[PDB]
Amino acid sequence: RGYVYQGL
Amino acid sequence: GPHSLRYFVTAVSRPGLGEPRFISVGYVDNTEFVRFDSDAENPRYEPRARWMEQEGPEYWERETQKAKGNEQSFRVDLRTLLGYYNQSKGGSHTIQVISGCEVGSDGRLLRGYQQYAYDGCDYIALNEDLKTWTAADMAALITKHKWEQAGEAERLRAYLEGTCVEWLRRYLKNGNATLLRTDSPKAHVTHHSRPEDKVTLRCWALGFYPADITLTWQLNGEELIQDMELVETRPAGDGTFQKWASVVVPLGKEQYYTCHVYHQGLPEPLTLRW
Amino acid sequence: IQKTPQIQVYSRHPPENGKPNILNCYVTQFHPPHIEIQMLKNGKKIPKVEMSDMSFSKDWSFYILAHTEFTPTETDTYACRVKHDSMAEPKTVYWDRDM
Ligand SMILES: *[C@@H]1O[C@H](CO[C@H]2O[C@@H](C)[C@@H](O)[C@@H](O)[C@@H]2O)[C@@H](O[C@@H]2O[C@H](CO)[C@@H](O)[C@H](O)[C@H]2NC(C)=O)[C@H](O)[C@H]1NC(C)=O
Ligand SMILES: *[C@@H]1O[C@H](CO)[C@@H](O)[C@H](O)[C@H]1NC(C)=O
Repeated sequence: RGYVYQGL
Repeated sequence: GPHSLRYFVTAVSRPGLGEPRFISVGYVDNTEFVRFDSDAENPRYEPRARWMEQEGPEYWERETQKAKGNEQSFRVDLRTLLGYYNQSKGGSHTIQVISGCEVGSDGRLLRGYQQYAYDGCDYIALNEDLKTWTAADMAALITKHKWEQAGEAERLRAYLEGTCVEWLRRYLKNGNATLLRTDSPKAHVTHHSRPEDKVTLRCWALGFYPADITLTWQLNGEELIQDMELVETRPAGDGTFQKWASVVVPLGKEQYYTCHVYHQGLPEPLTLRW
Repeated sequence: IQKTPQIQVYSRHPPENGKPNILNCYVTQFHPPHIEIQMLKNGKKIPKVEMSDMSFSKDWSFYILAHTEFTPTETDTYACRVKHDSMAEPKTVYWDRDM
């Protein structure tokens, strides 16, 4: 399952 | 042997044409198993491998919600970078990310990674220690500082060592008939004339799985790896792979050269001649 | 960065007239991502082609596959037409069944 990415 | 779980994510802006396109594709080893594409009528995470039919509706609902969240976060990211790089809102730009984990034959973690790129160039990435970041330019350095204050490395590491590893094992178990199989390559050689009394010999390897393979041409027991021409191993549309390698030999001595194919589905490597 | 795509056309099985097969058009090593890929049969666009296997390499260039089921005949010809910013003109690669 996928990740929830952090803003740049 | 070892196995991997990887996600390739990309967001591309298109000024004057609406919102950026967002796509996320997941792979177990070298085969696609899930995907989300924002340009679909009603965007949803969808199965791309037959064995994914084993997950219930809750899986699809949760992955979809996370994907829609990522879509919005990357949209904002595109705007943020215009600021870091002092670029205009009129041009198209691209953010790319590769995330994943690999385990050995025993299911234990071998390595984890997460790397970003902006317009085709390295931006920021997690180091092998899974604790610190490396930034390619001063803009990425701003991102590095934000991520350090937010405790991002710890969250990501928890995902790579935990969630990623556990679900990869589950996928390997559910899709064992597909993922743990071996399809032996079928090979043949083609011949093509050329000017100056020379000939092109091409060795083909077809219908194999997994993707790793080695094709070489030999002369007098030596390896002509220096003169060979070839293509990167490629998908054939049904879950199997294909590849070819060629060499130019003088007309008349084709019998002197041989093609060798090494693959896990070949107890003893194949040897072919025209 | 800008990289021109490499376009490769091939079938799953060695072509035999009257026997079901699969035709592939693998487009690789390109950047930017915007691209248009069409598969053609006797100069006409093939409907419902499947797009799959999108990924990137270590240098970030894009890869993607277009494929469709088909049954070759002695007369039918096939090709793959691609439009990308790295090229002023669209590029068409023809299936060479004797390759
Ligand atoms: C792939 O693994 C299955 C075993 O796994 C089955 O049960 C769960 C683990 C679940 O993942 C489910 O999807 C999967 O089908 C093998 O089947 C088993 O084979 C043994 C042989 O000793 C039988 O005794 C079991 O009854 C049988 N389980 C089933 C399906 O009832 C299967 O052989 C294997 N495939 C191959 C060839 O690698
Ligand atoms: C940003 O770009 C403009 C021109 O587009 C230039 O005038 C300005 O000096 C730049 N600002 C920075 C960040 O140096």
